[PDB]
Amino acid sequence: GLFGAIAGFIEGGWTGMVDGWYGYHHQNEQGSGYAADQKSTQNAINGITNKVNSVIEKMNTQFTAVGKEFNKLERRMENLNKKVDDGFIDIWTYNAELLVLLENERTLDFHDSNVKNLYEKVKSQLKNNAKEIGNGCFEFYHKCNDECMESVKNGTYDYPKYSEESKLNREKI
Amino acid sequence: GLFGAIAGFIEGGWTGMVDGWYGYHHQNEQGSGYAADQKSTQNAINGITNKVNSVIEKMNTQFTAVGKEFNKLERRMENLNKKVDDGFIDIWTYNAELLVLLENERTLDFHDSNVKNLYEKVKSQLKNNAKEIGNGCFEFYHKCNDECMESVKNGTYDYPKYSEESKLNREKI
Amino acid sequence: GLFGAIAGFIEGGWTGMVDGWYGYHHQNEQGSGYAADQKSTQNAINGITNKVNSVIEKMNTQFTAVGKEFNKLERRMENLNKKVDDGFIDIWTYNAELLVLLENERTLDFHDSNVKNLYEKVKSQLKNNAKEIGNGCFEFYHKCNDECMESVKNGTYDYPKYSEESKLNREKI
Amino acid sequence: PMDECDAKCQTPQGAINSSLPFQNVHPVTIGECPKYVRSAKLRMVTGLRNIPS
Amino acid sequence: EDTICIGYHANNSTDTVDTVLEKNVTVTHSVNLLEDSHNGKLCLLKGIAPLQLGNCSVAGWILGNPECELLISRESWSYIVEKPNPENGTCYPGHFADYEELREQLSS
Ligand SMILES: *[C@@H]1O[C@H](CO)[C@@H](O[C@@H]2O[C@H](CO)[C@@H](O)[C@H](O)[C@H]2NC(C)=O)[C@H](O)[C@H]1NC(C)=O
Ligand SMILES: *[C@@H]1O[C@H](CO)[C@@H](O)[C@H](O)[C@H]1NC(C)=O
Ligand SMILES: *[C@@H]1O[C@H](CO)[C@@H](O)[C@H](O)[C@H]1NC(C)=O
Ligand SMILES: *[C@@H]1O[C@H](CO)[C@@H](O)[C@H](O)[C@H]1NC(C)=O
Ligand SMILES: *[C@@H]1O[C@H](CO)[C@@H](O)[C@H](O)[C@H]1NC(C)=O
Ligand SMILES: *[C@@H]1O[C@H](CO)[C@@H](O)[C@H](O)[C@H]1NC(C)=O
Ligand SMILES: *[C@@H]1O[C@H](CO)[C@@H](O)[C@H](O)[C@H]1NC(C)=O
Repeated sequence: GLFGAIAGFIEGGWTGMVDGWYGYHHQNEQGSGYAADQKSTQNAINGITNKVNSVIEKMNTQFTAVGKEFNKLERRMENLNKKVDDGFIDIWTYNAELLVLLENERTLDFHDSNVKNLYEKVKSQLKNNAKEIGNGCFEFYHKCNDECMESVKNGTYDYPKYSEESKLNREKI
Repeated sequence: GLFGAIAGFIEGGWTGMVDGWYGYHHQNEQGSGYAADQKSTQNAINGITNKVNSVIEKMNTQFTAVGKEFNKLERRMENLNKKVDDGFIDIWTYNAELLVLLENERTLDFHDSNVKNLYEKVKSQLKNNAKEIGNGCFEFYHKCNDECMESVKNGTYDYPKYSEESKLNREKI
Repeated sequence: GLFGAIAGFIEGGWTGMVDGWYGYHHQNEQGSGYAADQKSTQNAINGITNKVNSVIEKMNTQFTAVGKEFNKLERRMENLNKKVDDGFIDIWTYNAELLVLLENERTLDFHDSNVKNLYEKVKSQLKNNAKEIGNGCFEFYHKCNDECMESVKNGTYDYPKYSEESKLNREKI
Repeated sequence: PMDECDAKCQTPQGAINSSLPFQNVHPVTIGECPKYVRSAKLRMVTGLRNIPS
Repeated sequence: EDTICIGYHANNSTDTVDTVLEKNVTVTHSVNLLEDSHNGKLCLLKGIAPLQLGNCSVAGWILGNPECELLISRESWSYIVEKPNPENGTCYPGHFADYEELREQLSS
């Protein structure tokens, strides 16, 4: 909930579903159930693929030989090569550690962003036809079947379908 | 559309206008047209100026001489100086490559942010007086001339100007 | 106002309050006053604590001895050790400078984010019962005492408390 | 080949524009120079995405 | 009836980057940080000329090999120019110790 959801207006996650990292939970007379949003989920996971390829690949690992050794009349070169190597070691260490911290933060923000985007997509169809409730959910002043669910998933509603039923069932409130 | 617009609720860009990276498209009886938002656009581009100055300048390039050479009884120093230089080369390479990736991402997010901000600024004047439509646009329950356009650009509307016309032309809907 | 508030819909800050970085300003018949949001403020400041610990600590500072010296038949090693050290110096310099710039940007965005989140939390209780006004503030179609203030601070309102008073005092508008 | 032309940094494969921070071109340099990488390209965005329809 | 819309820029451009979340990503405007190009010349620093050996070694340069132009007028210069495989080493051969060190001292 950097951008307002996760520990934001939403409090916690759900273990009911495993097929995909995102989805919806549908609730109607036929029953309840969880169902995953493979479109945006797969796009995001492709982003993570390109990330981790774009972290691993950016090294070039030579056919390397690290070690050396010296006598005790080479102490210039000993304390040098120690300073040299410790310098390099620390720089890779520092940069990579910061990179793990930052990249994981930007990953959290990427996820938070995607769910926030989707939350507005859910909103954009059903603006006056159905209301914000509580947190995490919208209530319909009309009714919705599994076709209405799967339609609302893929970015389709037919706004004038239940515009009037919401226009009437609002008006007691 | 990290934050919800570009490949978000907006699908694509427009080639009609070239004077500035952002703007509006006005539509009224006198005609249509595109018109750029030089205020926020110029502020952002000043940000990019300070960025690129704050990337280029942060180097210090010495009056340098790179190369060396050695005989074959100096192989300690040869494999050293190779390891040394390759180490440095790879570190600049890695850090700079990550920096291009990250900075371009943060630039995309900077742009996305600015248009989202402006979208809420457009919303903030015309909240109940005119409605969200589709994506990218608002429809007026009243009428608007070029003065109304340029006024709404610079952060001015006079809310009670057409509050009543929207109060009536809403009510058939 | 990356995300829309600070130099966004809000123009500037306030010197009236000092106890915490965030808060509210309450206005009712008993009077006016400023009051700080120690919950989210303390959570954020804990985040800054973990940040700065996670910047300082990530170094390892050896029991170090920097300097060396050479005769004039060691100029390989002199120009080396100069190149070596200047390389390291510049790399720490570059990475750290970029890190200050980026981290301060992400700090600004962290703050901007938190206030935006809180702005939606204020909205979420009082949606139709009280209106957006101007910028920075909401006006009530009903009345609110200090108990109502402190309740609205900690995430509590009782929505049907003044739902009807807003339902009537709206309707002249 | 050798020429009367002027520069601020130099390498065997050619004389170099010292305007920009980096090359990937050849490590050895003399003067007020870029810095080397082993890479194909580096291009920051100024503008942003391009989609007509 | 009337409408207001947002707007932003696109163009005919097809220049591209790599990015964290997508590759070959097209934009309108770009900037190349890199100088991937060399003029294929030996220019000179600042107005200060370099030294040239042509065919000579540094041995043939410093010592006074007659086929190497001594060029005492060359009092200072920008940088040294050799080939990799210098033709004119020493006409009477001999070991030349600390070639490395002398070159490094005569870096500048
Ligand atoms: C550098 O070495 C080349 C060897 O390739 C020399 O080339 C000769 O040039 C003369 C004319 O100047 C010709 O008569 C020879 O036939 C060339 N030989 C070859 C093998 O090309 C060149 O002269 C040398 N330059 C200097 C300044 O010493
Ligand atoms: C969207 O879902 C509806 C039913 O829910 C279906 O008829 C339609 O073909 C779907 N469209 C796409 C593009 O998947
Ligand atoms: C804003 O635009 C209106 C007309 O559209 C103009 O009269 C007014 O002077 C403008 N204000 C500023 C501050 O530019
Ligand atoms: C919230 O505030 C109300 C009064 O404003 C108080 O009665 C209640 O105990 C508070 N709750 C918490 C959890 O602090
Ligand atoms: C050097 O590069 C800068 C920036 O790309 C350019 O303005 C200038 O014309 C270039 N000069 C030469 C000689 O390449
Ligand atoms: C794109 O437009 C620019 C500016 O008009 C022009 O320089 C370029 O050649 C154009 N490219 C193509 C492929 O049309
Ligand atoms: C960019 O990469 C994607 C990877 O699938 C590919 O579909 C697309 O054709 C590529 N475009 C160009 C111009 O290389």
